[PDB]
Amino acid sequence: KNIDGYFKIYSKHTPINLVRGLPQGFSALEPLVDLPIGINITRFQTLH
Amino acid sequence: CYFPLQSYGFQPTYGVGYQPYRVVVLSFELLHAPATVCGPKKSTNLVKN
Repeated sequence: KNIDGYFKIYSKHTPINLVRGLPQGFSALEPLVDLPIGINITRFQTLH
Repeated sequence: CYFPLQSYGFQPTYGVGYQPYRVVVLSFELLHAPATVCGPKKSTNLVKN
């Protein structure tokens, strides 16, 4: 997300057992990095 | 018609006034971007009780 030009990045990594969809459970995401960039982003893509 | 670039003669034998000086010019500009670079801080001792 973009908060006052500061990108706030949050991350969580846990093992799961999932056939498809999303599993039923609760988890919280820990802070990762904070990037003082301040550029407008209207779109995004993913790499594979 | 003249070639604009000219050469600096550099030898140790030249006088002190004309000796080449390496000049480093720092450009200080305050924009609307978030400020990052700041002066050095100072850490003091920690006391309890």
